[PDB]
Amino acid sequence: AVMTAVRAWEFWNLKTLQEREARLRLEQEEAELLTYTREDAYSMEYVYE
Amino acid sequence: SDKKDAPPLLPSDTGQGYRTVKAKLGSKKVRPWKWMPFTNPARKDGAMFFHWRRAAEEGKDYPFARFNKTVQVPVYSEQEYQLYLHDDAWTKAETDHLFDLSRRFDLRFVVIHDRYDHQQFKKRSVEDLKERYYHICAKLANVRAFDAGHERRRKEQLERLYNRTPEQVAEEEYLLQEL
Repeated sequence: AVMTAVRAWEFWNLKTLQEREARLRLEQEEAELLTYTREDAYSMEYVYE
Repeated sequence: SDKKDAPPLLPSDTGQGYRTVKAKLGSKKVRPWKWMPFTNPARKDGAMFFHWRRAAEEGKDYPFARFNKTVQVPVYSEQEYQLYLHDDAWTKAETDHLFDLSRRFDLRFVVIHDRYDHQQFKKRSVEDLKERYYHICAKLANVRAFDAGHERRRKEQLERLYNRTPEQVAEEEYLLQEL
């Protein structure tokens, strides 16, 4: 019974991990950045170089 | 415009949470904006319109008036046409119409010819108008003191090259590069 429970838990853990990874990818899908800061907007911030 | 990419990035202050900037905002206040009537100095007729401004700049001036530049036009009414701006194929009416229209369309020759009235005056091509405008400008310069034919050759060369039937296009373009 303990072996069966351990194997079943391994499969449940694997499935939950795959589901969490799918949810994380779905999270990544949305555009992570929409705005920036003001001191990083009107002070030239960078050169192409 | 775009090529179907990520959305633009915009300036923001309340990134973080308005717990950082609570102090930077609470200590200051806004300059009172007002909906105010203005008249652009670029307007020949002094009409007035509304728009949002700071109530400290009210009625100051319209910054876009400096975009109101215009290009010059020659002048002739009774005798300058005969004495200096002579012509033997164009009437005063046709010249004046073409000049007023060129001002309409700001010496953009293609759409100038597009409008050029074909039923008040006899037909003619774009380069005729262009060269005639050059001639009038030269005459004005003299009193007040590159080649059109090759451009026609242009138009015809492009017309021949493009009207070329597709198979001949392919064959000639092969012949074009081989040697």
